[PDB]
Order: sequence, then structure tokens, then C-alpha cells
Amino acid sequence: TDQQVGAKLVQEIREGKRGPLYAGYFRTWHDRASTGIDGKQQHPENTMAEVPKEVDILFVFHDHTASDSPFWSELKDSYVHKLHQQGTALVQTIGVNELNGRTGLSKDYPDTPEGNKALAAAIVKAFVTDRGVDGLDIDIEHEFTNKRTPEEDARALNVFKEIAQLIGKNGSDKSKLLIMDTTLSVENNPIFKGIAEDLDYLLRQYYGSQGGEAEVDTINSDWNQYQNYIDASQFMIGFSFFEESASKGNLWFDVNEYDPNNPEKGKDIEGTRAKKYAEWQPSTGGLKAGIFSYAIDRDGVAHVPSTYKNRTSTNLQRHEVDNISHTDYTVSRKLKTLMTEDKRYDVIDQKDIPDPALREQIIQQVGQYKGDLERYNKTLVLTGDKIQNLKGLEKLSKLQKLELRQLSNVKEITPELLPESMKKDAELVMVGMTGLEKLNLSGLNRQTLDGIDVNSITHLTSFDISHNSLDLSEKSEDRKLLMTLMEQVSNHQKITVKNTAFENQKPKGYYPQTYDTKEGHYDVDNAEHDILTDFVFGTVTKRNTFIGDEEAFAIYKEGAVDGRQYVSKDYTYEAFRKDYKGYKVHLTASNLGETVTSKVTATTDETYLVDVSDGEKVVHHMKLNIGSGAIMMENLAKGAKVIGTSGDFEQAKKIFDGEKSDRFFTWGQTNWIAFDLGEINLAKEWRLFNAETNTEIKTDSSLNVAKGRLQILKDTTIDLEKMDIKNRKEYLSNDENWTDVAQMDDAKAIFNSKLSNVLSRYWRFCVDGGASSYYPQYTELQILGQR
Ligand SMILES: CC(=O)N[C@@H]1[C@@H](O)[C@H](O[C@@H]2O[C@H](CO[C@H]3O[C@H](CO)[C@@H](O)[C@H](O)[C@@H]3O[C@@H]3O[C@H](CO)[C@@H](O[C@@H]4O[C@H](CO)[C@H](O)[C@H](O)[C@H]4O)[C@H](O)[C@H]3NC(C)=O)[C@@H](O)[C@H](O[C@H]3O[C@H](CO)[C@@H](O)[C@H](O)[C@@H]3O[C@@H]3O[C@H](CO)[C@@H](O[C@@H]4O[C@H](CO)[C@H](O)[C@H](O)[C@H]4O)[C@H](O)[C@H]3NC(C)=O)[C@@H]2O)[C@@H](CO)O[C@H]1O
Ligand SMILES: [Ca+2]
Repeated sequence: TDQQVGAKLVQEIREGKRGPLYAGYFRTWHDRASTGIDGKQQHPENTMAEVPKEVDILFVFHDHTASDSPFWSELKDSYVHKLHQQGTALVQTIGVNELNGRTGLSKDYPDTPEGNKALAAAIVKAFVTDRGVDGLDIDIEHEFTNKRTPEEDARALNVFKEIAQLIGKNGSDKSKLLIMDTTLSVENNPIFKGIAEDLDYLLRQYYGSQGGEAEVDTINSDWNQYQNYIDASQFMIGFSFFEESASKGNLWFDVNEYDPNNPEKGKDIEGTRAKKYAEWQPSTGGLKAGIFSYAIDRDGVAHVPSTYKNRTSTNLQRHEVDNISHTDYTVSRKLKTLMTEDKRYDVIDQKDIPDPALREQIIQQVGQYKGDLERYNKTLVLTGDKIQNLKGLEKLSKLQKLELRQLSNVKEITPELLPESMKKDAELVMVGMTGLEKLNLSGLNRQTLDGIDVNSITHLTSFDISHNSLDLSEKSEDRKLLMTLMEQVSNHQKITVKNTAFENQKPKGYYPQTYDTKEGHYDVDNAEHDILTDFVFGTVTKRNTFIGDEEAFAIYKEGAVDGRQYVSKDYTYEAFRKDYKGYKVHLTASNLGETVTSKVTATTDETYLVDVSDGEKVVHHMKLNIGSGAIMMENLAKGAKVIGTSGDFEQAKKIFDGEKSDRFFTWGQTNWIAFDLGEINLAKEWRLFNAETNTEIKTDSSLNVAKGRLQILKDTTIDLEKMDIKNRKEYLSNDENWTDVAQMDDAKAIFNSKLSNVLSRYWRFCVDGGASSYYPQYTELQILGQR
């Protein structure tokens, strides 16, 4: 049956039985059975029927072919059968607009759960079942003209998942492939992030140069993120053949240029981008799935010369290679041969990994190809008593976690059996190692022994953990672990330095995670002090052993187990300690005034709140008292009700929030705001944040308030809410009803001064002039006191 042939091809593709794959996009209007809207034949020169066996998957790429064309029944009842016989699968390609509302059956279904689920079945019946093919390929490109909305990409991804529940590896009908082709990186491809686990392949178009000396910069950088969503064996990269009459913007130069002296040049793969994609392999994960070509019906046509690369549809510059001609698919077949003869696709054999039980678990976990070995960068779990020998493990040189579970017949672990990534902090877990006789981890810069199950190593006869980065100090848990290893050796043998080697550690230095002083003190000694020196200092080991300064390190360097000193003699404090570069100290005085400085001078009774930062986060918070300290003032003006202003009433209310992301000005050089602190407390200072402190607009200092007066309602015996709106406003505007408590005659960015213990419920601040002719502005006002 023709549906069982197709089902079995898809299963042998999906299970990786084909080696490196080669795919091609065949443009429907270049099949000879294709007819346009007027019912006339478009091009007689080529036909899908002649696509060679070297093409593993053939993508029906549809345009210009009318819906009543003979092409469609010809494909269904003739092309599918001829191509299946040689082992070629047919896949239908549709654009994303057929899923997101913009085109086709998408326009006839609501954007609801039951609506998108009915749409999905309608797409699978219209584009897969009714056309006879072996799967579906969703084309997702950058739309530079009218971007897709977040709601459209959300719908396309919900429809795609409903499709993936019908066909593909997770679908009801696993005899069909489900594929995506794209031009978008992961950061720009939310549909890919959502559907990736349901894809057989991702086809990444990379026509033309992708940057850098080898022109593959974008391929390498993009693979670094695709590898978190798909396996390398699902990754296909694409080049394009030369399309006739291609204009600027569609001229990739992926194949060789026309040569008037050699009519066959277009079939020569030497020097082409196509050949480079054929040989390109990812740095991590595995070997790629293969390559694909756009416009496979143009296989072998020489590219139009570089001199023509500026032609456009209005500026036609026709060349000989724009003619249509019969192709015999030689370039395709050379590229497929180059890939299947590349020795990185030879299968891992016993010469790579001698132990059969080890070889089987590796192939099962990292892939089947020799080339997969040195690229794989994830986790390897090895289990059971059938593994006798770890030879070959060292070829997994990017392995990120090695996990040895109950390997009861392994006798030897040495650096030379281990991945080279073990020297750069790959994880190493080994449990139930009851047969282990030699445990050599020397020279691997291991920072702890965590994950090594030392209680289980009951047959140990020697170990070497020397030349690592361990902290074997008295309380380190790595010294407990070392002690068990030494006891294991001793049950079989007299302990010697060689069979229990652990010297020459060089433990790395880290920042302490917390600091002890929550409340510091200084006398009023009229001297300068450094808060980082005195309170936020030092370095820990990975096991949180604190070393405060260079003399604490010298004692540390003399640590010994049984009189054997385990720290390298030439390890220096400079190489161990953290330098604290870029650390910054934020101080808040009892003022509520703020400064950034690690130095304080103890001239008077004060209290700062200290926030220590490393350039990114707050590492430490403490209070510092100088002398007997000082009580912390509050901003009593916080949230003060505005009761009157010569400006706008709701711009005025923003000078009493907490922020500087706003500005208050009026049309002119003078204004006033009158406010009510509500309760009636004691005020000692005031602070004005001038125009240039604005955190929402870069504001220059020429807009700063330069003259002003802060005032108190002079008569306390008056009910301001018994006056009516208009009288109230003119009372508040009349200067003889206000007493000054503070002047300002400098256009500082932040202005602060003290008040003679002012007790007032009602206040008014007046801008009397600006730093320039511009309207003066300011962002925030504070009245600082107690209660
Ligand atoms: C995976 C990939 O490679 N992606 C893109 C490639 O697409 C791209 O190659 C180009 O592809 C063009 C077609 O693009 C279609 O797909 C993309 C991507 O999905 C869409 O963005 C695009 O909009 C196209 O989508 C198609 O839309 C139609 C309409 O909505 C759909 O048809 C609908 O189908 C439904 C369901 O079946 C329903 O039936 C509707 O009724 C129906 O309307 C269709 O399904 C959909 N297809 C897909 C797959 O989604 C190509 O056009 C372009 O090739 C042209 O240009 C090159 C040179 O640059 C030529 O070599 C080539 O032959 C072709 O030229 C055109 O030829 C026709 C036939 O002769 C000309 O028509 C005649 O021209 C005369 C000229 O005087 C008259 O005007 C006459 O009236 C007319 O009949 C036509 O004018 C020619 N046009 C030009 C410009 O020359 C190319 O292959 C590549 C770019 O390299 O980029 C990849 O990223
Ligand atoms: Ca404000």
C-alpha cells in the first residue's frame, strides 16, 4: 500500500536511519504539470518525478499554481508513488499566515479553543490528507511590512500545537512529519519556543553570507540558543540556488558564478557557500541533521555575475542564466555524497569505546556518530555492574555532568579517562562505587569533593586528589571526606604519601555571602575611617571558610593533615583574595541626605544607614553610629495635601510623592505651593530637589530654581476650610500671611538647610526666580523632623 510505504519512510527518517539528510524545496510552478489561473502551462522543462534518490525529503513549495491545476492530482496519484519507491518523502509547505487569521482557512474559524482545534484539523485535511503527502512544514519568516501582532503569533502557536496533536511525533498519526522552517533567531521566535518539542526538524534558512571571516557567524551564534530547544540531529541549515530574474534582495551567491569560458561552472561545488554549509557542524550538542536547498529545480544553473547584483524589477539587467533549462540535479547529488562520506558520521565503534556496556549507554545518550562525541555538552548517566572499563569517556570533552551510579565493576578512575571539562568544573557524581581500587583526580582543579560517595568506596587502595583547588581546612566538609578516603586506604595498606596524595591545593577565593556587623560604631576622634576596610572585607573558600586579611591567609597556608601541609607553598594571598573593585558605599545620614563614599570623618555625633553595593546588587546593610549617634529624621512632608498653588493642582501633588520623576513649573519665573502636613510635629531641616534631579527627562541645570522661600502660616488661629475656594486661594497667595523659615539663594541640584525647630501645620514654598530665562522647575520637597 502507498500509505504504508510512506509511513515506513517517515519512521526511518524520524529514527535517524539515513545519516546526513539532504532536502530540497521544489517550486510548484516549475513542474510541467503546473497551470496558472488562465489554465496555461507555466514551465515544461522540469518535473518533481525526476528528483533523485539523494534527496531524502522534497518540500512542495506552492505558488502561482492555480487550484484547479492538473499538478495537484498529478502529485497525488503519480509523483508521491514514484518518489516513495526510491525512498523520498513529500512534505507540504504552508506559511504561518494560514494559522494566524490572515489567510486561507484561518479566516473562516474563530480564535477560540474549539475554533483553533477545528482549524487545525482543516489544515491537516486540506494540506496533508487531500494532497497525498507525508507531512507539513510551517514557514515562519520575518514580516518586514506589517508585523504580526502578539495576538496573531499567540494564535499561530495554539493552532500549531493542535496540529502537532494530530500529526507528528506526538500526534495521533505518527506516519506524518511535522517541520518548521524559519529565518528568525530564538529571541525573535516565540512560536519556535512553544512548538519546538513537537518538531521533527527545524529548517533554518541561511541564504547568502552570515558574517565573519568564514561567513557563518550568525549560524554559530544562533545554534548556541536553538540548542536549548532541539537536538543537533534536528537542525537543518539551508542555502538557495540561483532563481531566474532574481533582483537585489534575492541574490545570495550561494553557488558559483557564470563563466563564459566554462558552461558547467554552475555544477561545480568547489568554493561555494553550499559546500561550506555541507561541511559546517555545530560546536556543541551534536552533528547537524543535514542541509537543504531552496529552488531545487534550478540546481546547476550558474549564478548571475556579481556585476548584475544591483538589478531591480524597474531596472532589469537580463543575463543568459535567467533562461529556464532542464536540470539533472548534479549539485544536489554531489552535496549528499560529500555529507554521507564525511567520516564524522561513522558510527561510534569498539575502537572508540571498547567496553560494550559503556558503548551502549553512550550511544543511547549522546548520539550514534563519532562526531557527536566531542560536541555533546549535557549529562551522561552510567549505571550497572556490566561496565568494566571507562576507556573512551575522555572523548566526551565537553560533557557538563558525569554521573556514575552503582558501577560495581569499575576499578580505576584517572584524569586520562575523564573529559577535559573536568578541569573546568564539570559536575562529577559517583555513587555505589564498591569495586573502585584507584581514584586519581589529580590536576583537575576540583573545588569540592561533593557528590563523591566516599562511604561506598570500600575497596580503595590508593587515591590522589593533589593539585586541585580544595579547602581541606579544619572545618571544611572536604576534610571530612578526605578522612574517610584515608581510612579506606588504611584498611588495605599502610598509608603513604603516594597512595593518599592530597597536597598542593589552591583554593579559590569568593565574596563572603554575608557580613557580621549589623551595627558599627566610631568615636568622635576627628579622623577619617573606611567602611569597607572596617566592616565589609575579606574572602571565603567554596566551603565558606573566612580569611580576613593576609595574616589570616598565612595561618591558612600552614594547615596540615597528619603533619602534611596541603596548601601549595607558592600560592599567594594576591591570587586568593577578592579585590572588591567597583564596590560602592551608599550613606544615608540622620538628615536623610545621601552620599556615595566609603570614607567617613568622625567629627560629630551622627548616624548613617549604610548600603554596600558591588556594582549590581546590595551585598550588605548595616547602621553606623558616630559618638552617641543621632535619631533618624522622617520626611514629614511625605504625601502632604496640596491646599493651594499658583500652578496646576495635580502637578503640585507630585512634589510630595517619593520620586524625582516629575517636575513642577508654571508659565513664568515665580510660583508657590501651599501644603498641609496634616498633623503638627517638629521640623528641623528641609530639602529641595531641583530641576536637574529629574529622573524621567534629562534636565539641564539652567532650568533650576535659583531663589526661593519656605514659609509657615503666620496665624495659627484660622480655619482654612471655613473660607470659600476663591477667598482661600487669595489668602494663600498673600505674602503677609506667611512667615519665612528658610531662604534659598543658590541653584544647587539639591538644597538643604536647617529650621529653628519650626512647629507648623501649614506651609508654603515659593519659587522667586530661576537660574536662567527658562521657567524654573523642581521635582520634590522634603520637610524633615520628628514624630
Ligand atoms: C521557505 C522559503 O524559502 N521562503 C522564502 C521564499 O518564499 C522566497 O522565494 C520566493 O517565493 C515567492 C512566493 O512566496 C510565497 O511564500 C512566502 C513564504 O511563505 C510568502 O511570504 C509569499 O507571500 C508566497 O506565499 C504564497 O501566497 C499565495 C497567495 O497568498 C498562496 O496562494 C494561495 O494558496 C491558498 C491555499 O492553497 C489558496 O489556494 C489561495 O487561493 C492562493 O492565493 C500560496 O499558498 C503561498 N505559498 C506559500 C508556500 O506559503 C515566489 O513568488 C518567488 O518567486 C518569484 O520570483 C523569482 C525571482 O525572484 C522567480 O524566479 C519565480 O519564478 C517567481 O516569479 C514569479 O513567477 C510567476 C509565474 O510566471 C509570475 O506570475 C506571472 O507573472 C507575469 C509577469 O509579467 C504576469 O504578472 C502574470 O499575470 C503572472 O501570472 C510572477 O510575476 C513572478 N514574480 C516575480 C517577482 O518574478 C520566490 O521563489 C525566498 C526568496 O529568495 O525567501 C524565502 O525566505
Ligand atoms: Ca516628586
